Amino acid sequence: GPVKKWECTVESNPNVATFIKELTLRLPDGESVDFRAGGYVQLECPPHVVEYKDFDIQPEYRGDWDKFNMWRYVSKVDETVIRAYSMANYPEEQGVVKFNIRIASPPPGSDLPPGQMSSWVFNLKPGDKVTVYGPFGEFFAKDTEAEMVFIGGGAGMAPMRSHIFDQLRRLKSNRKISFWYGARSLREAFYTEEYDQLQAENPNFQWHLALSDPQPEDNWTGLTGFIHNVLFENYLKDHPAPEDCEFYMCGPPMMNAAVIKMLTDLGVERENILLDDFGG
Ligand SMILES: Cc1cc2nc3c(=O)[nH]c(=O)nc-3n(C[C@H](O)[C@H](O)[C@H](O)COP(=O)(O)OP(=O)(O)OC[C@H]3O[C@@H](n4cnc5c(N)ncnc54)[C@H](O)[C@@H]3O)c2cc1C
Ligand SMILES: [Mg+2]
Repeated sequence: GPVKKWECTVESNPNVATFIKELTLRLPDGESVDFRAGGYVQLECPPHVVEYKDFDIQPEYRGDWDKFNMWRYVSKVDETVIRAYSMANYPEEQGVVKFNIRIASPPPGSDLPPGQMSSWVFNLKPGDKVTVYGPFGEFFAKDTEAEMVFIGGGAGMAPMRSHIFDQLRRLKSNRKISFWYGARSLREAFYTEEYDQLQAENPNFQWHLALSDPQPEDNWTGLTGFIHNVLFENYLKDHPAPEDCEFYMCGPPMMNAAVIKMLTDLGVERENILLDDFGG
C-alpha cells in the first residue's frame, strides 16, 4: 500500500564502532512500522548546516576522529534529502526503528562535500525530531529449509541483525545458519554479546568475527584477514554442497564484490546469492 509517514523522536544515537552510530527512533503514539526483516525506511532531513565538531562521539572512538581529521568537516545542505536505512531491529522489537549508519565523510585528502544525510544523522541528539517514510524492502529471507550463510561488513550489520534475530527468535527456526562478519579490529565489532548469546541458545546457529587489522589491545587469536578468504578457508572450501546454501550479503562495495566472486567461483549460482547493495 501507499507509503506511510511518521514523525519520530531520537531515543539514542551512540557510536557502536568508530565510524558507525546506532540511531534509535521512537515512533509516535505507541505505533510500530509493519516491516519485514531486511527491509528499510527512508529518513528525511531539512536544509541545514552541520559541523562535525558538534557531534557526540563516545570517548574510545575519538582518537581516530582526530587521526582522520574529521573535526574540521562542515556539511551545508540546501534542500531536503531522503535516504534509505535498513532496520537493525527485527519486527518483534516494537515501537522503534533502529539503524546502523556509517558517517560518509569526504575521502581523506579530497575537497568533496561531506555526505549529506549521514553527517546530519551524526549530529542527532536524544529528543530531536526525524521524519520517517515506509516501510520498504526486498532483501528478504527465502522460505525454505536450506542452510543459510549471512555475510556482513560495516553498517551492513543492520540487516544482518534483523535477519538473524528474525530467524532465531520470531520464527524459532531450526535451519542451519551461520554469520560471518568482517571488521578492522575489536573496537569496530558490535552486537558481539547478542550473537554469542544467540549461539549459546540456538545450536543451529554459529557466528564468526574476522579482523583485518587487529590492534595490540585486542590480544586477538581469532580469524584474520578478509571475510571472503576466511569464509572460504574455514568453511566453504570443505563444504559438501555449497551450491545448496542460501547466501545473504551486505557489506561495503569491495566486500560485496570479493564475496560474490569467491562464491561464484565455487560454483554457487547467482540465484542463491541475495545482496543488499547500499550503493557505496
Ligand atoms: C536500500 C538501501 C539501504 C541502505 N541501508 C543503509 C544502512 O543501513 N546504513 C547505512 O549506513 N547506509 C545505508 N544505505 C546507504 C544510505 O542510503 C546512503 O547512501 C549513505 O548514508 C550515504 O548518504 P549521504 O547522504 O550521507 O552521502 P552522499 O551525500 O550521498 O555522499 C556519499 C559520499 O560521496 C562523497 N562525495 C560527495 N560529492 C562527491 C563527488 N562529487 N564525487 C565523489 N564522491 C563524492 C561524500 O563525501 C560521501 O562520502 C542504504 C542504501 C539503500 C539504497
Ligand atoms: Mg541540535
